[PDB]
Amino acid sequence: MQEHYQPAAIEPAAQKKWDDARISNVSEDASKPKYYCLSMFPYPSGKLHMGHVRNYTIGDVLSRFKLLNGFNVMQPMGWDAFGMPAENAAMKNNVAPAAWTYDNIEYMKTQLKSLGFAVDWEREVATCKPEYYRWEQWLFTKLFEKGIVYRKNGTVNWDPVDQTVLANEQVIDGRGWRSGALIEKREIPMYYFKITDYAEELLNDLDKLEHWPEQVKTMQRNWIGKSRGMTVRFAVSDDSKQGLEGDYAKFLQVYTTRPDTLMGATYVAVAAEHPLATAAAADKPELQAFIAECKAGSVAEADMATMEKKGVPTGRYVVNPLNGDKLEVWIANYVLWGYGDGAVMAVPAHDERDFEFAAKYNLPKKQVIAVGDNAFDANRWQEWYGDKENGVLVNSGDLDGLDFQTAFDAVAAKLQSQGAGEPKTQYRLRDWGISRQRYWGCPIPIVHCEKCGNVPVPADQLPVVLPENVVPDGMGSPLAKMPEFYETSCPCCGGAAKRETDTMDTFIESSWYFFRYMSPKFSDGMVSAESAKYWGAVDQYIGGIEHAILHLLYARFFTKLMRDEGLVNVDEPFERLLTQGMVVCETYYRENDKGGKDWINPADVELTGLPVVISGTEKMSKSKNNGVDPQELINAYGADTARLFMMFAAPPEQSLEWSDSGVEGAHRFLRRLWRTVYEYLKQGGAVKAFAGNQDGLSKELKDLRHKLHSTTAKVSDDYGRRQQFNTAIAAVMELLNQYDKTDTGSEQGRAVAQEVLEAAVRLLWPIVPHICETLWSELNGAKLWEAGWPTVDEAALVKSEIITVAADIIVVPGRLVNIV
Ligand SMILES: CC(C)C[C@H](N)C(=O)NS(=O)(=O)OC[C@H]1O[C@@H](n2ccc(N)nc2=O)[C@H](O)[C@@H]1O
Ligand SMILES: [Mg+2]
Ligand SMILES: [Zn+2]
Repeated sequence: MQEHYQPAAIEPAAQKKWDDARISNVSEDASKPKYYCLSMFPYPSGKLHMGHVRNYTIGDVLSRFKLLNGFNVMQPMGWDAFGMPAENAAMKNNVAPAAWTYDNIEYMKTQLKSLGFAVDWEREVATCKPEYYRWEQWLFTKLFEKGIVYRKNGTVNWDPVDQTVLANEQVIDGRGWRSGALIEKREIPMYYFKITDYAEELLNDLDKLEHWPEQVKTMQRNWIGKSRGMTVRFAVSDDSKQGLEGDYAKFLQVYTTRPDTLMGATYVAVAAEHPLATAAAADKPELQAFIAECKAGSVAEADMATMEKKGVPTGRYVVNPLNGDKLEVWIANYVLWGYGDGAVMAVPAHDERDFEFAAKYNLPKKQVIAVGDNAFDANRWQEWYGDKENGVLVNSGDLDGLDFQTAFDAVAAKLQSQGAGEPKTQYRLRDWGISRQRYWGCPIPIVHCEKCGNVPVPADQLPVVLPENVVPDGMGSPLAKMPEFYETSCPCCGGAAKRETDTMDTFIESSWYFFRYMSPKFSDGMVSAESAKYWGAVDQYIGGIEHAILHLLYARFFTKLMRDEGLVNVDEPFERLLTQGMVVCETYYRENDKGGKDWINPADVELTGLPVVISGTEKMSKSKNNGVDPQELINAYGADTARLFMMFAAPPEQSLEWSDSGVEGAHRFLRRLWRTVYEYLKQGGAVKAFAGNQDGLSKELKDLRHKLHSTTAKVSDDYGRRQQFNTAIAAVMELLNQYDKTDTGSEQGRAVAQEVLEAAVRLLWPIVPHICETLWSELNGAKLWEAGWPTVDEAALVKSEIITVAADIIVVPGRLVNIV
């Protein structure tokens, strides 16, 4: 054992020792309890980020903890490899996205290996390989036959300068993000998953997930957005039927979740595309213009409520079926065609959006709900205006006095008795559109034939291979310009036919990769039956909150689809979910000649030519050029320091501030750990660790054993139960502090010192395995992973007794107890 801690010496040896042992290469071992720990696999975009290292260290702590506890742990890693970045690099550097993707995969793989993650690299998948994506093409074809996947026209944002389709997130005031040209809205046929057939299932099964953070579950419920409401029909007034045809000339139909307030309706609102808007706009240019601007909008869902609500009166009227009052129809920009009837009623007194809209336009507000003795002011919204549970009806004639549910059913009955309405269940959830007009993605296994239609590719013929010898240009997705790809024969009649050239939403790869890891070389299905039965579901999933809605929903959806096909036998893919925090860092800048700021990367500054300006701390990103390269942290200090800093700086959910002093402190503590073992061995070598009856130990050594087995209990509860790793590390530091202040020089003192150190290096092994593996080998000759996780010695927690009273009519505890 050298005197000085040199991580570049020991970290490669430990990694080779673990790999030669095949500790992380696992099989379907029925004689060991399985544990599947999974971190959200990365985009291979070149280099690991510091947040990558935080995520995968967290995964590795939990994985190593269960390993030391005797679990057969699978911790797989792979590459979410399709997507836009490789096409961007291919337009920048003039290389093939596949060449760029694979070179990044190899580099990032070395990075992960140098960090010592206990990963089964024999289960590695790369989603851009045909061996992977053939199976999602296969699932596509099966669902297409059942109609769960279907084709229908949708509207897209066509950028006419860049010559490709843009998401709403890439449209800024109607203009493409890069080009700057006005977007065109175009209707093209695309493919959809009928995820709405699974709405109630995906909502209800959320209640099974007792170990999910409740905010993730709440976000999923709000996204599915089930509600139980009422269809209500408002008869069109005789004076308003001009230009209307069909049922639109008879009535305006609306959906509402608050039919108990229908006596409170003071106007109604329709979508820009509603027939009443069309009929009203026919002789009114201002309505025509209002409709045009609504159609030309690109309000993304995540911004829908941040949009300013606007409308225009149409001059048409409808009749409330309950009280007969005539309501003017307004066209409103917040009423969305395709969500239900594309038309709503408005009750300004008991709906905040209606309150704000009515206040802007001085539309009337009519109270029909009362709560307690609260004051109703028609000018100031109050939160009790929208209370359902604790409200009573007023100004509603027959319905006065009723609560929410009873008035609901009474309104239902009144409407049904007139044939003017009926109860109705709705979902905000939209079907999942998966067509992308992109090259670097999984081809859609459909062939178009003029006689046979859209036909799925036979399974015998899958994969439809994406040709990798392609360099995107900047004038359409290449596939549409490659007859060598799309020209083919019809698999049903053999005639002249064309392959679909759109590719799949890349969320699709990430919706089932956790099952592929169970048998990533299985050539006869998505996942082998024997492996799916053994591994079951993911026990622990770790990933960022940015994937808590879409990706998790899609993964849960795919799991039920695969279950329904008989490929798996679980309802839910992920049992426990941990959301790790972002990583932040200072920013630096220097003003430029044009009155702006040029952002300086922290690696290119000298702290304390001419200096730059220190600025505000935010998430590491290419936005303000403030990303700290994890590889430089590894080269300077070793993987163990990097791992420790990230786990000590902050609890997992909290954002982690980059800290140069924090890194140095992490390294100093690893130095201290090394010196403590070295000095313990330099005095008189290793001994058998203390065990058994501790009667006759001195108080000082009993107190060290108390602190020791207390620390083991604390750290076990922190790894397993609370998943708070920073407090586990400080608890081991406190143990070493007490050891430092204990004379352990006697025969019994050495035996207790051995016990302390053998436990400490095992307790820290999931955090810093390279140095602990090395120190454990100097202290004990058994395999660390065979010694296993430290066990708590309950006797070491028994305090000495002191009638006689244990350490847990006057009466003073521990001096007397005057019976008076
Ligand atoms: C399951 C699929 C949909 C995952 C998808 N490939 C993805 O997000 N890939 S990824 O490469 O973007 O990130 C992988 C993981 O690492 C975290 N990360 C990353 C970078 C960073 N600077 N800080 C972080 O915390 C990020 O939140 C995520 O949990
Ligand atoms: Mg349960
Ligand atoms: Zn045909």
